[PDB]
Amino acid sequence: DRGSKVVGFYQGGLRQGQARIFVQWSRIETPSGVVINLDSPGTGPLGEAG
Amino acid sequence: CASAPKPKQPSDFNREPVNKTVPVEIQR
Amino acid sequence: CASAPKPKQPSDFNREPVNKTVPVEIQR
Amino acid sequence: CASAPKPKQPSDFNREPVNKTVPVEIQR
Amino acid sequence: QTREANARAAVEAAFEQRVGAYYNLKYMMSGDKDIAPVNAWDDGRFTYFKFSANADLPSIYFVDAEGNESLVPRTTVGSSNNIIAVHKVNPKWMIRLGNRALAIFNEAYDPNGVPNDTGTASPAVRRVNKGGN
Amino acid sequence: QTREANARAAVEAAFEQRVGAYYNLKYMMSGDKDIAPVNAWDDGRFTYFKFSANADLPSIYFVDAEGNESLVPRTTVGSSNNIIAVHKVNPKWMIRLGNRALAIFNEAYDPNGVPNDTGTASPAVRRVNKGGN
Amino acid sequence: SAAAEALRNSINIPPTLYKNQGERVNILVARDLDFSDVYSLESIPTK
Amino acid sequence: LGGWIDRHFWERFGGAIMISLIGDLGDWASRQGSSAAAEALRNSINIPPTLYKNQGERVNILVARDLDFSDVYSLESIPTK
Amino acid sequence: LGGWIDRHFWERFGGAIMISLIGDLGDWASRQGS
Repeated sequence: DRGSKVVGFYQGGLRQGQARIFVQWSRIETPSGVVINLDSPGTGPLGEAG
Repeated sequence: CASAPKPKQPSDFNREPVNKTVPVEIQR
Repeated sequence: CASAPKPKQPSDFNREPVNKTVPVEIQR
Repeated sequence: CASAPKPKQPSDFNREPVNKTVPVEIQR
Repeated sequence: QTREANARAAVEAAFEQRVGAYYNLKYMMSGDKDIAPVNAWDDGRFTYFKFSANADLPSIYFVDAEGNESLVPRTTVGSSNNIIAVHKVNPKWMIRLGNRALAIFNEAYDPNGVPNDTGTASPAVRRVNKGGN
Repeated sequence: QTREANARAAVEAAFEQRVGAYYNLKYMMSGDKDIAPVNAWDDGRFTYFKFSANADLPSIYFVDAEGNESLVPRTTVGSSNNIIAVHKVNPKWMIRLGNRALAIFNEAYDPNGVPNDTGTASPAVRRVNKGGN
Repeated sequence: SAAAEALRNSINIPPTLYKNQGERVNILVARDLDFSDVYSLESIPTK
Repeated sequence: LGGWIDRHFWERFGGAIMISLIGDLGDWASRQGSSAAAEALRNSINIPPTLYKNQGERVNILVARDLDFSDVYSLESIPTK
Repeated sequence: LGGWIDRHFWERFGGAIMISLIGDLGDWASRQGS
């Protein structure tokens, strides 16, 4: 549904010359109670990684 | 020298009511 | 000094309807 | 200052039909 | 097993019946007309772009009020896989293929839309919670 | 087992039938005429370039609106492997062999085409889902 | 050289990324998600 | 896949350029009364480029193996008329 | 199989050439104080 809360995390920081951090989204919780573990990469608005 | 840009601040000019019609969740 | 180019932005001059005829999927 | 060359672009002057005679796979 | 078979049959019947749908055809386009669809419309929930048989199916993007594009999910429907159904109704769309761009404009955008009280793509099929818990 | 054998017999017959097809022979060409086909046409789905017996079979490419070239899949058909059937109908093609290049132009391009409602190259054979699942 | 000594110590400081709130993002699903155990469909009776 | 490559010129050479320029300006100012640059370059020089490929680009997949669809499709003739 | 060879002359020698030229330009400007 819309409004499902997704939870992720990042770690490891950036290196020199990098302008994007890798975010892993871990779990999504639908407003009605459903819970699924999606370990997916988080991207920008157009799919660019990180 | 350079600081992280703030997000856009909304303009305080076009201040209008949110509720044009009473919701049905108020049961009215 | 250099930034990644944007994709082609369509010209806004030759604006015409998409639908010359009603689709058959509408059953019309 | 140097870029990989393109392949030969055909000259667009001697434009003539491919089909001088109808193929036999058309059954004609 | 008998109840499940009847339930599945009624579900498919209700999905296919597709009654009480209002169609919007006020769509304009401007850009690279060689990748243009032969038709575009929306039913209030999805937007469909029908492409001809010889045309490569392009990539379709979501354009917001500031002009930025974002990915929108799509499903390819139709008997000959000629229609792209994007899962959103939006005023402006961008269609891209290679280095050609075409902008599609919804000239009758209804911000309200119709609510999704059932959880499915159809107003005659409910999505119910099975897992209990 | 009887049904499968009869089905594939009927399928082979229906493929070899090829009845009710429309052929477009309006093709021009310009460039290095020594790699030219002796015949080019299409049936609305594939484009065929027939080459003589003494000619090397060149490489055929797909030219879009901007003049870029891209690969297109091809199958070599004909009794003596003299016909190259590319799996697309397009207005312009480019034939290359070595350092020679020939341009082929479709002068009766039909944007609409004919839809592939069956899933096979023939309108009298259907591709049906066996895997179920 | 004192300048080179200061540089050698404080030259490798990784950057820091500041992403505001309310930004739009995507999640590009990396695996098949199966919702068979938690939903089921039923046709809504006509009228 | 290939697109527009960003080589990070400033992030690789700007430390060294600015260090050298400030050193020369300081020398000129001190003389007008009448190595750090190499060490910055040693650290900033190895920054791999970044590729940017836009959306809607056309690409290919060159199948590397044999794909077998025997189990999912089957062919049946459509009867005439 | 052989074709056209890009040798990356600029990517290999532009750092050195730019650094040397800027060093010499700065040295010239600094000497130009007198």
